[PDB]
Amino acid sequence: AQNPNCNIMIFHPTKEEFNDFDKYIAYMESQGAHRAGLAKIIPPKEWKARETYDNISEILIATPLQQVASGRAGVFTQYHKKKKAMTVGEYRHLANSKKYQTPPHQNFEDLERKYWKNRIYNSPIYGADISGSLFDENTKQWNLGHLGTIQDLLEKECGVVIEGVNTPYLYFGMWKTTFAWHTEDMDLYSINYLHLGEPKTWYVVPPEHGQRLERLARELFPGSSRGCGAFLRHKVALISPTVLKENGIPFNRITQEAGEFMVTFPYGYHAGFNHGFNCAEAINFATPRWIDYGKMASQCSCGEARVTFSMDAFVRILQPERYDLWKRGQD
Ligand SMILES: O=C(O)CNC(=O)C(=O)O
Ligand SMILES: [Mg+2]
Ligand code: NI
Ligand SMILES: [Zn+2]
Repeated sequence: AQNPNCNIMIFHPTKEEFNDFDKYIAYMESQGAHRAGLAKIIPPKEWKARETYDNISEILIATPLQQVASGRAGVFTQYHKKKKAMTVGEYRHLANSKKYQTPPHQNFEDLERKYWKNRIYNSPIYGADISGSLFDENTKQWNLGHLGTIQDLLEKECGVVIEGVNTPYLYFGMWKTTFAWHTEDMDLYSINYLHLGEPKTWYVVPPEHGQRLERLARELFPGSSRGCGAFLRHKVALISPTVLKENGIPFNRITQEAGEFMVTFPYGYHAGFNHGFNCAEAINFATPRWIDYGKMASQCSCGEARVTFSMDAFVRILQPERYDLWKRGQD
C-alpha cells in the first residue's frame, strides 16, 4: 500500500504532465497521495495563471465577515459577523493597517506559535465564498473555471441527468483569518490556488482517521454535538495542533505559498489560517473514486449548514433515504 504513514505529498508535474487534469489526479492517487487528505502541486515553471494582478482592487466584497472567537486558545468556535461592503482595494488597505497586519516574526514556525497563542483575542475580517475567477481565459492547464463539472461526472458514471452548476469562488484573507475543521460538501474533493500574497497554513486528518476527529469534536463541543449529529458541517470549530497531539489524533501540516495548488481529497478534514493579505480561488470537483464517499457523507439536517442549490440533486440521487429530512433542514 502506497504512503502508509499518510504523509502530505508534494508534486512537481512537467508541462506535459500538466495537460490532462484528471489523469494527474489519478497519478497522484496511484502514489498514495489521497491517504494524507491533502496534496501540494507546484506548477511547471512555464505555466502562469494570469499575466498580472494589476487591477484586482476593483473586485467587490459584498459581505466581508468578521470572525469572532469564543473559548480557549486551543479549542474555540468562531462566528461570522457581517460587515458593510468594501472593494478589494479597501480590504487590502485594512489588512495592511496596524490593527490587522502580520506581526514581526522569525519564520513560519514562530508565526504559527503566535497564531495559536493569540488568535482568539482578535477578530480578523475575511472575504469568503465570492463567486468568480481570476484565471485568464487563455490559461488552458489547471484553470479552475474550466474543469469538468460534478454533474457531468455523476452523469458519466451513473447515467443520471441532473440540474446544477459548479463554479469557482474567491477568498480574500488577512492575518489570522481562519478556516474551521471541515470536509467538503458531500465529501467532494477541493482544489485551491493561492493567486497572490502571503501564505496559508493547512492542517489535515487522513480520511481513514476522520471519525477520530469527529469523536474528539463531540467531546470538546458537547452542546453543539447534542444540537446536531454532523455539526462540523457548520464550519465553526477550531482545535489546535497541541490539542490534537494531546488526544492522539493523527494529522499533518503544510504551508501553501503564492503560485501553488492544494488538493483536498474526499473525507479529508482540514483547517487553517492565513499569514497576511492574500487571494485564493477554490472549487469542488469529483472523480469516479468519490462516488462511494458521496453516498456515505454525513449531513447536517438541523438547518445551520445551509448550502448551494446544486447539493440538492447530489442528496436526491445518492442519498434518497436522507433526502426528505435533509431538505426540511434546507427549507
Ligand atoms: O481558502 C480557504 O479559506 C478555505 N478553502 C478550503 O477549505 C478549500 O479550498 O477546501
Ligand atoms: Mg479590479
Ligand atoms: Ni475546504
Ligand atoms: Zn447542523
